[PDB]
Amino acid sequence: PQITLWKRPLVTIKIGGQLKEALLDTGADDTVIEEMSLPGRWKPKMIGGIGGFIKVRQYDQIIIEICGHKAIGTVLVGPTPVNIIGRNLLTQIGCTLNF
Amino acid sequence: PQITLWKRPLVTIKIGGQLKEALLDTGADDTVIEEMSLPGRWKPKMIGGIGGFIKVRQYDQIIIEICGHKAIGTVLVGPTPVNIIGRNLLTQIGCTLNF
Ligand SMILES: Cc1cccc(C)c1OCC(=O)N[C@@H](Cc1ccccc1)[C@H](O)C(=O)N1CSC(C)(C)[C@H]1C(=O)N[C@H]1c2ccccc2C[C@H]1O
Repeated sequence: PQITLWKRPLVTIKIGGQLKEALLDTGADDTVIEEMSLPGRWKPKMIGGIGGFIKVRQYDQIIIEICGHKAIGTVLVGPTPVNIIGRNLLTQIGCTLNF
Repeated sequence: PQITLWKRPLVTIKIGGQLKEALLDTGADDTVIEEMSLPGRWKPKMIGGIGGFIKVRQYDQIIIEICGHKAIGTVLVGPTPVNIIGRNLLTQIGCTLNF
C-alpha cells in the first residue's frame, strides 16, 4: 500500500497468534513492542529516544506479520509508549519513503 | 526521491538561515530541532516518546526547505538527541510510506 502521513501510520501486526496495533516508524532503528511473552532466550539492549534511554529485552528470529506481510526478525520488548515497527522490519517488508 | 531504510533516512534541511542534518521520522507527530534561534513568538510544550518527556519551545509558521521542497509549519526547539522532521512537515513535501 501507499500510506500518507496526515494521521499516525498505525497498522495491524500479528505476533504470537495475536493482533496488535503498531506504528510504522522510520526514526526507529529497531522494533519495540509492549510487555508480552516471546519464546526463546533474550539478551539485554539499551535504546535511546526523545526522553532518554530505556532497557529492553532483545528476542531474535521472531515471526511477525505487518499488515499481512510476513517477516522474521529481531523484536525488542519493553516499556515503550507505543508499539513501534522500526527499520529492521520495514526493510524486510520492502518499505521505502517516497516524495 | 525514493529513500530506502537500510540506514537512517538523514536529509539536509534549511531552517532559520542554517543548514542542519535531520531524520525523516514517521513516528514523530511534530518536528523538533536542537537548540537554535527562531523568529517570532513561542509557547512551551512537553513532548514524549521512549524514555519519557522533554520540554521544548513551540514556534509556529516557520519556513523550511527539504531537498528542494519548501514547506511551512510548526517547529519545536529543545534538547532533542537527534534533529527530527515529523509528520507535520512530511505531509507538506508529499512524503509517503510505500510497500
Ligand atoms: C528502537 C530503537 C533502537 C535503537 C536505536 C534507536 C534510535 C531506536 O529508536 C528509538 C526512538 O525512540 N526513536 C524515535 C525517534 C528518535 C531517534 C533518536 C533519538 C530520539 C528519538 C522514534 O522514531 C519516534 O519518533 N518515536 C518513538 S516512541 C513514539 C512512537 C511516541 C515516537 C516519538 O517519540 N514521538 C514523539 C515525538 C518525537 C519528535 C517530535 C515530537 C514528538 C511528539 C511524539 O509524537
